[PDB]
Amino acid sequence: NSYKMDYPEMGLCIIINNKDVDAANLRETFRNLKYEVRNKNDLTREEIVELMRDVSKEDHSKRSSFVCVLLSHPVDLKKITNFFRGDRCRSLTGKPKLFIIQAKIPVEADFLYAYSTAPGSWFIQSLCAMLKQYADKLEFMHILTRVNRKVATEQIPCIVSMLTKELYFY
Amino acid sequence: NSYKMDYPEMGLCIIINNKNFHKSTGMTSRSGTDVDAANLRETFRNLKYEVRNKNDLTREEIVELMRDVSKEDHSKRSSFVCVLLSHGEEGIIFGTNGPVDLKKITNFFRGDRCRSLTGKPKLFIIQACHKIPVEADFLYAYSTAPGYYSWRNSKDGSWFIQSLCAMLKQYADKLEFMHILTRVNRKVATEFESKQIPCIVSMLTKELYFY
Amino acid sequence: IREAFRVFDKDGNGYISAAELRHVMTNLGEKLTDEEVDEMIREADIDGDGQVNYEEFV
Amino acid sequence: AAAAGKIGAFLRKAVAAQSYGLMFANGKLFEATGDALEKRGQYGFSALQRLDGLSRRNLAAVEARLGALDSAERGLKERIMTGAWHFRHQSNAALDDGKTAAIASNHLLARESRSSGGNTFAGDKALLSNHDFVFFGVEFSGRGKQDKPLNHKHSTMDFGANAYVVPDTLPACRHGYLTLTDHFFNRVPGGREAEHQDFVGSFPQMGAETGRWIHEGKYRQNAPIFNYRDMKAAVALHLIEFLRDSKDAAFKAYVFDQAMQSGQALDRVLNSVFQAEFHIPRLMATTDYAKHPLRPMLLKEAVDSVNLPALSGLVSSKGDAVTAMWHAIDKGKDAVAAHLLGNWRFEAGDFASAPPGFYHELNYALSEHGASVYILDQFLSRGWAAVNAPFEHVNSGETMLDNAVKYGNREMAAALIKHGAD
Ligand SMILES: NC(=O)c1cccnc1
Repeated sequence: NSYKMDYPEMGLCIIINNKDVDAANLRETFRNLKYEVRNKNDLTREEIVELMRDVSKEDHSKRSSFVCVLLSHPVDLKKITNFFRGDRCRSLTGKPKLFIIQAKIPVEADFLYAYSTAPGSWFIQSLCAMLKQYADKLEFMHILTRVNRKVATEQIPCIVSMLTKELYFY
Repeated sequence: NSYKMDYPEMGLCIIINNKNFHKSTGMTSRSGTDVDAANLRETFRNLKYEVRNKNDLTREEIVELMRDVSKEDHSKRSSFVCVLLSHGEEGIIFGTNGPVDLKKITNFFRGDRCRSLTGKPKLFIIQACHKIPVEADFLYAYSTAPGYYSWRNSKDGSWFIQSLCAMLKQYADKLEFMHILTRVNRKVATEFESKQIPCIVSMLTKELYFY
Repeated sequence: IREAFRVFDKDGNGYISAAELRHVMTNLGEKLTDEEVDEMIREADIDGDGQVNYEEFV
Repeated sequence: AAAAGKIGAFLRKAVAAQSYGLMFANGKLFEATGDALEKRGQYGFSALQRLDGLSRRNLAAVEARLGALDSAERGLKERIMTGAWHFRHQSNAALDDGKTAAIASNHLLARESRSSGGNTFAGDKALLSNHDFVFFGVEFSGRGKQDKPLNHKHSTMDFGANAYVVPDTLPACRHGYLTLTDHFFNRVPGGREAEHQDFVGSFPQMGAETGRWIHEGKYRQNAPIFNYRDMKAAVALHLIEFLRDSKDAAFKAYVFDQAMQSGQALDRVLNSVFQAEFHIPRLMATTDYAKHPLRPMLLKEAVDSVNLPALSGLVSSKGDAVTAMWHAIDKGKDAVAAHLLGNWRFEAGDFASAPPGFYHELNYALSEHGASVYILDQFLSRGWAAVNAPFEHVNSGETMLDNAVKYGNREMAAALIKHGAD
C-alpha cells in the first residue's frame, strides 16, 4: 500500500532555476530528507533536456524515489518526460517520479505534478514549511492539500497524481 | 483537518449515460453501459445520496440540465457529485448529437456564478472512452479505456467504474477519497496487464471523508 | 469447359430451362437437401437461366 | 443419365464464389495487405483462384522458411496429415429438424429472411467482412461422431450448449478455408486460460510458450488462411515450427507418446497449441450429423436464440413465464411473446416491478431503443400499461411518446398516438 523507501538512497533531488531564496530554502529542506541535491542555474533549454537524458541513464537501482523541481518562468515538458517513461529507465520503474513545477499533461503510469502560479514564493515557502512541520505524520497527498489550503487562503495549485500506492517520508 | 460533511442531507448525485449515439455523428454505439449506470446508481445511493439518471441526452439537453441544477438551493447538502458516461477525446465530451466542452459544464459551478456551494466538493467522474479548468474544491477523476481484453460479454461494463464501486463498497468508511482513488488506479493497470491509465486532478483544499 | 455447356442436355433452348425441373431433379437423383437446392436456384438469379448466358462466369 | 453431379458440384462452386466475393471485396485487412477484389455484385471463379493462391503462398512460405526436417519430424506429417477430422458447432438454437441439419450464416440469416438469433461482437464487419461463413471448431480425435466430444469450449467463449458434430467427408467442406486461430482474434490462448488445465498443468514449460504468439506478423493483424487441400499439411508444418523453439519434456515424451493413440493424446496437444477454425460457405445442408447435448439450456439463451421446443420445456410455471416475458420485452422477440401469450394468461399485477436482474421499468422497457412494436401494441391492448404515465427513475418527467419521437420509430409513434391520446 506504501511505496518502499528503505532502498540505499532516498532518490535524487534536482533543482533548476531557469531565469533565489526559494531554491535556497529547498536546498536544506530536501537535504535534511537524506537526498542528493543537484542545484543548477540559468540554462538554454536544450542542454537541460540533454541533462535529464543523462540522469535518465543511471543506476537508480539503489534509489528509493526521484524528485525534479523546476523553478521556471519556452521548452516542452514532453521532451523531458520522454526520457522517463520507465520502459527505458528500468531502475526507476515502480518508484515515484515527483515533478514539482512553478511557472496539457502527459499521462503515464507513475508520475505526479505540482503545477503552480507565477505570481520567497508563497507556494515554495508554504511547501518547505509544511514539509518541515508535517513529514513524519501525514502522507504526501495530504501535505499537498494543506499546501493548497494555505496558498488559496493566504489560482490554486493543481495535483495531477497518477500514483498507484501511497507515499511516505519515513 | 477533515471537511465536516455532516449536513442534514449528504449532497446530490447526477448520472448521465449515452449508449445509443445519434447516427449524425458516425459513432456506432456503446456496449453495456446500462449495467455501469445501475452499478453507480446502487453504489452512490448506498452513500445516502440522491441519484438522478439521465439516459441518452443531447448537448442542448446536457447544458440546460446542468444549468437548472446550478440554480437549486444546495444549502442543506454538503457536497455535489456528477458522473458523465459518454464518448469523447482527451478534453471533450460527446452528447448523442454532438460534442459539448467540459469547460462549459463546470462554468455554472465556478463559485462566482453560484453561491449555494461556497468551498464545497464538486466531484467529477468522467469515463469518456485534458485542457481542464481550475477553481476551488474541484476534483476530476478522468479515464479513457475500454479495458484490456475479454471484449466478449462486456462483463460488467468497464474496469474503472466497477473498481471504483468495489472500493467505495468497503474502504469508503475508513479512508479518504484520495486514497480510494489511488487504490482504484492500482487495481486498474494491475488487472490490465498483457495501454492507458487514469489521471487524478484534484484541487481540494481539505480532506474528503464520506462519513 | 464444353462439359459445362453440354451436360445441360435437358435444355429450354436459351430460357428459364424449367426452373421447377431443376429444383426437383437435384432433389431426386443425387440426394441433396431442399435447403441447399433452394439456395442454388436463388443464386441462379432470375428467369432466363441460359445455359451459355448463366455461365459467362469465369 | 445420372449426370446431376456435373451441375451440383458446379453450383456449389457458384455459391461459394459469391461468399468469397464479399470477403475479398470488402475488408480493411485485405485492402491493406493487397489481397482484395472489386465490388461487382455477382463474382466469379476468381474468388476461388485468389483463395487457392493465398493458401499456396501461405503454406509454401512456412515450408521454405522451415528447415528440411528429418526422419523423426517427417513422420509427424503423416500421423497428422493422414488423420480423421470432425467439426463442432455448439449453438443454442433449434437446428435438428428431426433428420436434417441446415445452418446458415449471418449474411443469409439477415438477407431479408430474418430468423432470430445471432452472436457477433462489433469489429468483424469492417476488418475482414467474413460474416457470410458458418464457422466451425475442429476436432482432431478421429473417432466416430456418436461419441460425445472431449472439447467443450473455443478460444475462451462457450458459444452454445448443443454440439452439432459433423464428419469431414461432406461435399460442402470442399471450399471451406481453415485458420489456426480466430480470424479476428488472432491470438492463441495462454497456458493458463486454456481448457483442460490438467494436461497443461502436467507440462509446465509448455504453457510459457503456447501463449499469445501471433501469426503472419508482416501486418500484425493477419492470420493465414488455408483451403481444403493445404489445411492438413500446414497444421503439422506449424507444430514443427513451434516444437523446434521449445525446450520441454513434452517436446519428446508426449508428442511421440501420441503416435499409437491419436485420440486424447493428439487432440489435447493440438487444441492446446492452436485453436483452429473451419469456415464453410453460405449454408451447410446435411442428413448425417450428431446432436450431442452437452449442457442444459438457460432462459436467456432460449429467448435470445429463439427456440420454442426448448422454451416450452424450460418454462414450467407462471413464475417462469413472467421472467420469460421480461426477457422477451427487452430484446424485441415477437415470436417468443406470441408463444407465451398463447400459452399463458397474465394479469397486470405481476408486471408492476422489474424482476431482480433487470434495470428498467415496464414503461421504459417497452419504449426504449430496441423495443418491439408488436409487444408494445399487445401490452396496450391487454391494458397492462398506461400509455400516459411519466417515468420516475430514468429520464423522469418524460413519457413513452417522447422516447418514440427521440429515436424516430414512426411505426411506434403512430401506434402510440393511435392507441392512446398522448
Ligand atoms: N458456430 C459457432 O458458434 C462457432 C463454433 C466454433 C468456432 N466458431 C464459431
